[PDB]
Parts: sequence; C-alpha cells; structure tokens
Amino acid sequence: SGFKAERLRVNLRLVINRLKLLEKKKTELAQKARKEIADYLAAGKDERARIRVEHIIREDYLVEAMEILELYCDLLLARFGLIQSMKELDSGLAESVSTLIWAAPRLQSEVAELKIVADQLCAKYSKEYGKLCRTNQIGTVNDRLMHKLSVEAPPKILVERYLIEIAKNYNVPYEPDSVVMAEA
Amino acid sequence: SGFKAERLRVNLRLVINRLKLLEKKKTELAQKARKEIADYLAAGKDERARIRVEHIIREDYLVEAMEILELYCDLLLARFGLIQSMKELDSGLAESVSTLIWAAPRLQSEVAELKIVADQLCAKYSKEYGKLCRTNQIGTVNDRLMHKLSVEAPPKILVERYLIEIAKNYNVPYEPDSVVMAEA
Amino acid sequence: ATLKTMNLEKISALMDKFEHQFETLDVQTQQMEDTVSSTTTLTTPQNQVDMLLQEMADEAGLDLNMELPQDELSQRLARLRDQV
Amino acid sequence: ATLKTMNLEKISALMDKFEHQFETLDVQTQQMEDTVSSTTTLTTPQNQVD
Amino acid sequence: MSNMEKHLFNLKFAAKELSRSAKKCDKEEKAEKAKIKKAIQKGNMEVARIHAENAIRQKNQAVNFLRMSARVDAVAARVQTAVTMGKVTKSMAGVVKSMD
Repeated sequence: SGFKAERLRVNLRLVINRLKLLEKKKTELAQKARKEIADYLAAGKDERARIRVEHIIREDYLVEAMEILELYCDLLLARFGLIQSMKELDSGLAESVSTLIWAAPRLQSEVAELKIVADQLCAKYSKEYGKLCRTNQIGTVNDRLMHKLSVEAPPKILVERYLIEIAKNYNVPYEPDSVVMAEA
Repeated sequence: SGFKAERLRVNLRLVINRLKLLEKKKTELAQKARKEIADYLAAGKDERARIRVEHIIREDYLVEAMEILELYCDLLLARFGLIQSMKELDSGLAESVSTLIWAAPRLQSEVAELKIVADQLCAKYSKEYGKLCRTNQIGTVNDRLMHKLSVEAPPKILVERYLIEIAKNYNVPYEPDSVVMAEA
Repeated sequence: ATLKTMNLEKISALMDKFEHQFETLDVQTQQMEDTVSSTTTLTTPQNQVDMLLQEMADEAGLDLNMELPQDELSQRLARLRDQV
Repeated sequence: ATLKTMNLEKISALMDKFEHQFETLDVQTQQMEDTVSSTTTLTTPQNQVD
Repeated sequence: MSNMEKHLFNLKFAAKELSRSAKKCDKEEKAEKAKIKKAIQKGNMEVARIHAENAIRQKNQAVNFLRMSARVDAVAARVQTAVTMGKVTKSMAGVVKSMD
C-alpha cells in the first residue's frame, strides 16, 4: 500500500497551517489590488479595469476555496480514528476525502503538502478510487468548491458589479456597460 | 510542440512590466518634443514643424498601441487556466492571441520578450495558425491596433490640427495651411 | 586614430545599447520591489498606512484625503487622434 | 555580461522562489510558537491573563 | 560547560537578541514618524507615503520580534529547569551510593 498514518496526520496539519497563512496573505493583497482598480477608474481606463477585476475575482474565489479545504483537512483530523480504524471508506468522510483528492492537482503549485495528503489517501483507499475522484466520476466531490476552482472567466455581470462597488467605496465616478447591465 | 506554460506565463508578466515603463517614458519624451515644435513655430520654420509633428503623432499612436497589448497580455494572464487546460483555442482568447502574434514582429525591436510570447503561442496552437495571424488572414486581429501600428504617414489634416493645438498651448502665432484646412 | 576606432556609427550603437540596458535594469528593480512588497504584505497593511497618513495630515492642517487615490494639451491631442 | 548571466526570466524565478521560501519559514515559526505555547500551557492559564 | 548549558546559553542569548531587535524597531518607527511630519509640511506626498509605510512596517516588525522573544524565553526557562534538575538528580544519585 505505502500508506503511513503519521505521514497523513503530519501533512494534514501542515496543510492547515499553510492555508491559514495564504488566506491572510491573499486577503491583504486584495486590499492593495482594489486600490489599483480605483486608480484605473480615476484615469478613465475602464476597459483595463475590467480585466484587472477578473484577477481579483479569481483570487477571492481561491480564498473561499482554501477556507473549504482547511475545513475538510480539520474534519479528517477530527475523525482520524475512523481513517486508521476501518479499511472501508466511511460515508461521513467521503466528501472530504474525494474533494481533497480532486483539489490536490489544482492547488499543488501553492500548497505542496496537499500533494502528499492526496497520495496518502490514494494509498489508504484504492488507486482506482483515486482516479474516480480526480475526474469526479465518483459523483461526491463538493460542487461549491469545484465552481470556485473553475478555469472559466467570471460572468461579465459580476465584473461590472465589482467595479460599481469599488467605484462607490473610493468615491470614483464609474458608468457600467449598459449592454451587460441589461442582462441583470 | 516545444510549448512550456511557465515560459509563456513568465514572459507575459515581463511584457506587461516593460510596456508599462515604455508608456511612461514615451509620454514624458512627448512633453519634451512638443516644446521643440513650439520653438520651430516661434522661429517661423513651419514646414519643418510639420515633419517633426509626424514623429510625435507616431509615438502617440505607439503609446496607445502599447496600452492595448498590455491589456491583452493581462487578459491571457487572467484566463491562463483556459490556455493550459484546453488544446483548442477558446473564442474569448482569439482576439488576444491573434493580435499578440501579429504585433510581435512589429514591436520586437523594443519589447524583446514579446517575441518569446508569440513563439510560445505559435507552439501551443499550430504554426499554420501562427502564419494566418501574422498576415491577418485569420480575420481576427484587432483593427484599432492595426491602424495604430500602420507604416503610413498621418493625414495632413491631423498634422495641421496638432500644430494648431500646440501653438495655442505655448501662445505661439501659427497660421495653418488653407489648402489642407479646406479638406476638413 | 580615436575617431577611427570609435566612429560616430559605433558611438550611436553604443549609446543605444547603453539606454536599452538601463531600461532592462529598471524592469528588473521594479520586479524586485514588487517581490519584496508582496513578501512583506502582512507587515504593512494598507489601512494602517492610510490611517497614519491621515493622522499626520490632520496634525499638519492639510485637507488632502489620504484614504482616497490622489496635461490639457495631452487630452486635446488625444481627442484629435480619435476624431480623425 | 551581467544581464546575460542573470536575465529577467532567471530573476523572475529567483524572486518567486525567495517569496515561497519565506512563506515556508513563516509556517515553520508558527508551529514552533504553537509547540512552545502548548508545552508551557500550565504556566500561563488563560483566565489569569484575562 | 555541559552540552545542555551550551544550548541554554544560546537560547538565552537569542531571546535577548530578539528583544533588542524589537527595541530597535520602536526607535526607528518613532524616527520615521518624525520624517512623515516634515514631508507633509513640504508637500512631498510621495516621500510622506514612503515614511508612512516604513513606520507601519516597523510597528508590526516590533510586535513580531517581541512575541518571538517571549517564546524563546519560555523555552529557555524550561531548559533551565532541565539543567538544574539534572544536577540535583546526579547529586542525589551520588549521595545514595556513598551512603550505601
């Protein structure tokens, strides 16, 4: 198998600590980035402000995804007894285990330990289950997290709404795209 | 193929930083150049002032073209997931990718990294598509950018209008060419 | 002798190179300064800097708002370019 | 010469690495600070500090 | 000097080095605040901002150094216990055998 329970336990703790730092850091970098949007709006460079807002939306979704994975790591730590007890997958862990396996190849650039967590879960359960997770053929990965780590561009109505609210907060004039706002 | 996603990502960032410097620098050099036009007008050397204004119009168009390419680089960075995900070209990236390929042989004198960006995009998509872009046989390159990087001389009515406005700002007498102003 | 081994064409080349390399070393310092800014992002939160600037401005008797972000010939010529 | 042996791509790489390694050394100090906090947990009871 | 006493000395030193680092940040944060004032009076708003960022960065560095200093001290206090109760245990083992 190659499964070592203390590898899984140690790395789940490391993943939580690293995600808790990245949430904080990426939240602060969004504060700095929203002022940059106001600067483009003040300069009347609205078409670039739209594209810079897509960066902020993606990092905001990412932070919300990190909060979900930090919760599923802490759930596996809370019910770690069941992992090392049974050989079958408990139904209460199914969402958590499948999601962490699905997320790992997306997040492994930033959270190196999450690669190791997924490896260990794919050792404890079958390599086959480990494949059904990565494709969500298993039909168990958390939908709300899959949405937040999608590669698609934001809805253009969201981009406009972001600009409107940033414009308000920094007291900068902005007029949204009527062609987009008609789709509301 | 020879396509490396991290080569494309790193160079897109470099292109943006370099274009942001060139915009600033070329804007400041236009301030210095417009005073030189006023000096020729004060000296009554209007026929040379016309030819020196064509330099300023071309650098002004170039700065506006740089602002467009900096926007398309930031769009590919914003939707970089789609690039490394699919093997087909997404329709939302088509303008951006074709334009960057078209612009590269024009701009590669100043922005060396933009050569590398175009090489990588011509590796990711086909070499054939890479040729259809350079000729705009692909019918997708951004028109407004192609206009701004045209090699043709400005309309002589624009040259006169530039001189008129520079003359006003520096409080220098100027009388425009009636033969040209009749074409307004 | 010197004007042979450093002719004006060779000087023109040298000068252009000199300038282009300093454009590079400016792109380089920019991206070092942005690497340090993001690495130390938690040590200087934006709102604490904005509030300190406002506090120092209040003590100086200066009405300029420090939370908010802070010529015509350029705008005239811009309009001309679009109008033709 | 210097811009060859340290080109902007190589600098970009170096800078990213620099940042990622300081993210690591922050995860490390966090877990040292939590090891000391739990080891000395009886010397500083919460209610006495409050 | 025992091998633990060498470690104890190094930890006690590191706790002080951190405490000094925190004081130095308080000193420099006070100095940068003085420079903001001058820059505002001269209307140098870009320089005012540079000093503002320094001042806020040293305010927060100080707190970090001060908190680490506290942690390293707590450790050193506990290694001190080990050093002392080592010596006591060896003395009492000696007593037990000489009385035996």
